[PDB]
Amino acid sequence: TPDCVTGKVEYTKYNDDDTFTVKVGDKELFTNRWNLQSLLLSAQITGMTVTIKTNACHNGGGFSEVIFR
Amino acid sequence: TPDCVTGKVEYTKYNDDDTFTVKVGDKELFTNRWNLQSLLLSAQITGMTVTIKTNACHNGGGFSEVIFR
Amino acid sequence: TPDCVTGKVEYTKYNDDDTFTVKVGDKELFTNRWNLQSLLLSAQITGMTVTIKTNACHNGGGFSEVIFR
Amino acid sequence: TPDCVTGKVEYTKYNDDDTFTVKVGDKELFTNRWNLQSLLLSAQITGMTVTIKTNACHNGGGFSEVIFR
Amino acid sequence: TPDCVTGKVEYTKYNDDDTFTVKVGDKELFTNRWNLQSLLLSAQITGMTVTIKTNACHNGGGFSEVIFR
Amino acid sequence: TPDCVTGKVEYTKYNDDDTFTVKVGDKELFTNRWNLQSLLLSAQITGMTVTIKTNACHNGGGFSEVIFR
Amino acid sequence: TPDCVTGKVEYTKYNDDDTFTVKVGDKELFTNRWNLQSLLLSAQITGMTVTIKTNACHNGGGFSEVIFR
Amino acid sequence: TPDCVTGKVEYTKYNDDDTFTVKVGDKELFTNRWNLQSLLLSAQITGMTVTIKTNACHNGGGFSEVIFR
Amino acid sequence: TPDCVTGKVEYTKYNDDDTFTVKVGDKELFTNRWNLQSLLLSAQITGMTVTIKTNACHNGGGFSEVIFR
Amino acid sequence: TPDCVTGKVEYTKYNDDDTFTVKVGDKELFTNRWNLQSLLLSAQITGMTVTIKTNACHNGGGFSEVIFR
Ligand SMILES: CCNC(=O)OCCNC(=O)OCCO[C@H]1[C@H](O[C@H]2[C@H](O)[C@@H](O)[C@H](O)O[C@@H]2CO)O[C@H](CO)[C@H](O[C@H]2O[C@H](CO)[C@H](O)[C@H](O)[C@H]2O)[C@@H]1O
Ligand SMILES: CCNC(=O)OCCNC(=O)OCCO[C@H]1[C@H](O[C@H]2[C@H](O)[C@@H](O)[C@H](O)O[C@@H]2CO)O[C@H](CO)[C@H](O[C@H]2O[C@H](CO)[C@H](O)[C@H](O)[C@H]2O)[C@@H]1O
Ligand SMILES: CCNC(=O)OCCNC(=O)OCCO[C@H]1[C@H](O[C@H]2[C@H](O)[C@@H](O)[C@H](O)O[C@@H]2CO)O[C@H](CO)[C@H](O[C@H]2O[C@H](CO)[C@H](O)[C@H](O)[C@H]2O)[C@@H]1O
Ligand SMILES: CCNC(=O)OCCNC(=O)OCCO[C@H]1[C@H](O[C@H]2[C@H](O)[C@@H](O)[C@H](O)O[C@@H]2CO)O[C@H](CO)[C@H](O[C@H]2O[C@H](CO)[C@H](O)[C@H](O)[C@H]2O)[C@@H]1O
Ligand SMILES: CCNC(=O)OCCNC(=O)OCCO[C@H]1[C@H](O[C@H]2[C@H](O)[C@@H](O)[C@H](O)O[C@@H]2CO)O[C@H](CO)[C@H](O[C@H]2O[C@H](CO)[C@H](O)[C@H](O)[C@H]2O)[C@@H]1O
Ligand SMILES: CCNC(=O)OCCNC(=O)OCCO[C@H]1[C@H](O[C@H]2[C@H](O)[C@@H](O)[C@H](O)O[C@@H]2CO)O[C@H](CO)[C@H](O[C@H]2O[C@H](CO)[C@H](O)[C@H](O)[C@H]2O)[C@@H]1O
Ligand SMILES: CCNC(=O)OCCNC(=O)OCCO[C@H]1[C@H](O[C@H]2[C@H](O)[C@@H](O)[C@H](O)O[C@@H]2CO)O[C@H](CO)[C@H](O[C@H]2O[C@H](CO)[C@H](O)[C@H](O)[C@H]2O)[C@@H]1O
Ligand SMILES: CCNC(=O)OCCNC(=O)OCCO[C@H]1[C@H](O[C@H]2[C@H](O)[C@@H](O)[C@H](O)O[C@@H]2CO)O[C@H](CO)[C@H](O[C@H]2O[C@H](CO)[C@H](O)[C@H](O)[C@H]2O)[C@@H]1O
Ligand SMILES: CCNC(=O)OCCNC(=O)OCCO[C@H]1[C@H](O[C@H]2[C@H](O)[C@@H](O)[C@H](O)O[C@@H]2CO)O[C@H](CO)[C@H](O[C@H]2O[C@H](CO)[C@H](O)[C@H](O)[C@H]2O)[C@@H]1O
Ligand SMILES: CCNC(=O)OCCNC(=O)OCCO[C@H]1[C@H](O[C@H]2[C@H](O)[C@@H](O)[C@H](O)O[C@@H]2CO)O[C@H](CO)[C@H](O[C@H]2O[C@H](CO)[C@H](O)[C@H](O)[C@H]2O)[C@@H]1O
Repeated sequence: TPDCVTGKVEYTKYNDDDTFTVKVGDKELFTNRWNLQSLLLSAQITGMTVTIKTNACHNGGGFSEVIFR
Repeated sequence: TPDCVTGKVEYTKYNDDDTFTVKVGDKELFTNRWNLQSLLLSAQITGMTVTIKTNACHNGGGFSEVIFR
Repeated sequence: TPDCVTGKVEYTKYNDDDTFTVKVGDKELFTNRWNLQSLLLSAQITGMTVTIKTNACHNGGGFSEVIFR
Repeated sequence: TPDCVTGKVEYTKYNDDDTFTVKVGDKELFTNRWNLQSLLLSAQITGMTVTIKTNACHNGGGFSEVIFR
Repeated sequence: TPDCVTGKVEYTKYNDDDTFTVKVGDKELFTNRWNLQSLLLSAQITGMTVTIKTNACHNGGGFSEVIFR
Repeated sequence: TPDCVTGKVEYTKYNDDDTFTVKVGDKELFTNRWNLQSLLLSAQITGMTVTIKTNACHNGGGFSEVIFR
Repeated sequence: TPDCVTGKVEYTKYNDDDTFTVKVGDKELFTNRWNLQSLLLSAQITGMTVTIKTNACHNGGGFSEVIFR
Repeated sequence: TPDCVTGKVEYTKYNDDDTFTVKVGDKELFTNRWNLQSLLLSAQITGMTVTIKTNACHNGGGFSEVIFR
Repeated sequence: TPDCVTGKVEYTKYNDDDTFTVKVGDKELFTNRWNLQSLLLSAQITGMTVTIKTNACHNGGGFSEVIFR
Repeated sequence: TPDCVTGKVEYTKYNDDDTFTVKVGDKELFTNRWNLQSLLLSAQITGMTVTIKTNACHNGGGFSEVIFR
């Protein structure tokens, strides 16, 4: 899967349908994987650099693959 | 969903029915989403600014949408 | 539910029946709510002030309501 | 010295003259005590509730007394 | 249940059968309680003093009771 | 020097004369040692148990000796 | 099970099939144990030294045993 | 003083002349204020959003004013 | 300088003469280096393993060399 | 100044002459800058990746320039 955006987490959002949205770089993306909710908030809280990989690389696109550095 | 309150978490409360209450700004609101319990306590512990979005924007009103900054 | 004790968590204990015991102020109380186990240890670790509300306000009494400040 | 404001630290600012500004509640106040710079940032980072005591309780007023809870 | 060992967590280990091993003092003990896995790692990470209570107080013995201080 | 109070830090206060006040157990004590200011706030933030040793064991009394556990 | 690699976690990755990949030393390894996802991210965040034990000690190999120091 | 850049700290650098460099947004700026060295590293470590204010808003420019949010 | 003790910090103590005492393993040792006071408390708070090197390897002996792992 | 080593901090050491030694990658290097002592321990504690720049790129060599990521 190709890299979409790399950077620090600007903000995260819990959605009404239980999905989770994250804003990294200039993209707002969402994921339906429940395990990723606490992992991404932890990366936000500790200033980690994350790389999100997805073919739906556009605002509102979904993802499941993330690299935490 | 419209913004209701934005601010730091003043306190949180675990309820007898397993719901979770949060006090942000001048509103006390609750949520029945289990995943949000640890996320909101983490935001409280790290001084994050949260925005709660809900149509029931009054004391005792419920919510499911939160932005963590 | 009336306030029972307010203070910092002195210690916590995982029990053989999977319940969790907490010592706050001069009372040792237990809870059978699984979600509260990590929330109370987090409050212990970060020096939070907690208020436990219960009608069984005596050593060995149970509770489910807690306010985290 | 009378209480001026109580609340969580909204933001802090390092000034050109080496003083430190803090925004708590609806007041922006500054202090010239060097030691308080790291203590206030730590309170900001850990979501502590602080009470600033000063007779110059107005925007731009200075202070030296702070209670950390 | 009698005290077995008291001290800081030296190391922890995730086992192939999903049990968790902990080394406290001069004993290596394991537990099959899933909830204790994150609680013990948190105690390890924050330098907490733990007391493990078990009748199988020998290397390889199991436990379920732990006091976190 | 005899033990005065043992417990968790309830609150700390920076004073106008640059001394630091701490409330542990039922005593409010102060210290004029600059180094202790960040050490005591760190103990407050991490829920450490501290023992303050002083012959002036009364409200307003001073101290310089502290054990961090 | 023999030791494969010992060192600090260089990065972690959540995969599309819900497995988790970790880079320690010169090896990229994955695990299908859900519990290990938050434990390994916590070790990454706190600079812990980990030892991964596996017979598939090569890039892409899987593991279930980890020692956290 | 006008805002120059707002964002998360991408990296920091200790220089041979004892000044400190920070990369925020698309600018690499330095400061000669010793107190700011630990404050900026703490903001980096906790993922804070900072605004640097300076008239020398270009790579290599210096600053002394920072807002920590 | 030969190794004296290796282990986790059991407790630390600020002394009346401004020296700092640490208990590691079965030895209580002190140091007069001011910089080491916050470094050792940080190692205590984060459960680090420290090795103290000193020729005065006995209770009450002094040291200046410490390895933090 | 050319890069010497990049990696996570393996261990740090306080020396008898008040200098500070750090082991990154395959090199043990020291610095005489007092400010860097707490900054490097913080990077060790939070698993940061550091790049040390120095012309004395060999065991025992000194440095003053470090990039914290
Ligand atoms: C676990 C089962 N998944 C599930 O139910 O997902 C439904 C939600 N997905 C969704 O709305 O899918 C819409 C298309 O977008 C996903 C995109 O799909 C690609 C596909 O892989 C390519 O083969 C195709 O050529 O193009 C489409 C459109 O771009 O794949 C992305 C990953 O690269 C995202 O999928 C991933 O993230 C979602 C949301 O979290 C699910 O988890 C997917 O399973 C995961 O693969 C886009 O959503
Ligand atoms: C999926 C599980 N939902 C469920 O069982 O929720 C029952 C709890 N709901 C509740 O008490 O509902 C009372 C009405 O309040 C919710 C409010 O509803 C709006 C509605 O969306 C509008 O269309 C309508 O015009 O007005 C009503 C009243 O204002 O919507 C809020 C969000 O905007 C809250 O709902 C949200 O939060 C609750 C509690 O956490 C549930 O999670 C809902 O699913 C979530 O949408 C008010 O509770
Ligand atoms: C929802 C599942 N509950 C369940 O299985 O609870 C079993 C463990 N409960 C138990 O031992 O209860 C014994 C009585 O003690 C509880 C006490 O009950 C009060 C009651 O509310 C009053 O109306 C009555 O006049 O007096 C009794 C006895 O004092 O209520 C307490 C709260 O105020 C505690 O209950 C709470 O905590 C337990 C354990 O965590 C359960 O979670 C309860 O559901 C919760 O309400 C006392 O245990
Ligand atoms: C360490 C010596 N202090 C010094 O150099 O302070 C100079 C900066 N002070 C300043 O600008 O003072 C201007 C007046 O404002 C201070 C205010 O003063 C009150 C005074 O308390 C009353 O008794 C008087 O009736 O009215 C004046 C005017 O309001 O006192 C405040 C505290 O209550 C503030 O002082 C405190 O904070 C400053 C800045 O950090 C200094 O640290 C002072 O020493 C400290 O007392 C107002 O600044
Ligand atoms: C949840 C149900 N438990 C279960 O499936 O446990 C199986 C794993 N247990 C195990 O291997 O038990 C073997 C015996 O060792 C346990 C020991 O048992 C004592 C017993 O308490 C005495 O009364 C008896 O006289 O002697 C036996 C033999 O020593 O008890 C220990 C506690 O004191 C340990 O049990 C505890 O820990 C295990 C593993 O985590 C289980 O959780 C047990 O439920 C828990 O009680 C020894 O394992
Ligand atoms: C090294 C600089 N010391 C200095 O300037 O101290 C001035 C502030 N001290 C002060 O107000 O002292 C008043 C008396 O109180 C101290 C108390 O003194 C005992 C004394 O040790 C006994 O021998 C005597 O019998 O009784 C008196 C009064 O009870 O000693 C306390 C410790 O046991 C406190 O002193 C300590 O704390 C202060 C303030 O932080 C200084 O740091 C002292 O140096 C330190 O020893 C009481 O303040
Ligand atoms: C929980 C049940 N496990 C399961 O469903 O695992 C499927 C994932 N396994 C996998 O792909 O297995 C492929 C072979 O690699 C594993 C390796 O297996 C060795 C085996 O131990 C030797 O006895 C044999 O001679 O050679 C094979 C080939 O290498 O064993 C490793 C551990 O030493 C790894 O297994 C472990 O990790 C995986 C992934 O997390 C599973 O959890 C296994 O259960 C666990 O044992 C290699 O994956
Ligand atoms: C504490 C005394 N300061 C001192 O010794 O600083 C020497 C380092 N200064 C430096 O190299 O100055 C070069 C010019 O750049 C500073 C810039 O200056 C502007 C000035 O504000 C305008 O009025 C003028 O028209 O143009 C000049 C040229 O740009 O001002 C910046 C702030 O807006 C920076 O200064 C600040 O940061 C430096 C380095 O940390 C010092 O701390 C300054 O005191 C501080 O004001 C540019 O460095
Ligand atoms: C630079 C400031 N030094 C100073 O003022 O130190 C006075 C405190 N020293 C002290 O009490 O010395 C008592 C003897 O104990 C130190 C011990 O000394 C060795 C010596 O190095 C050997 O050459 C000799 O053969 O035996 C003596 C006795 O064992 O050395 C120890 C380290 O190996 C300790 O010294 C270190 O720690 C102290 C206290 O922190 C000072 O920092 C010393 O500078 C430091 O070297 C014993 O205290
Ligand atoms: C602040 C004053 N510095 C001071 O007193 O430093 C004395 C300790 N330095 C030392 O032992 O120097 C020995 C040579 O090693 C340093 C090395 O020097 C280079 C030099 O820059 C080149 O121009 C020359 O061609 O080769 C020599 C040898 O390689 O420079 C290094 C930086 O690249 C190190 O210096 C840096 O670190 C030390 C220790 O912390 C001091 O802080 C230096 O000031 C700092 O520049 C080597 O130590």
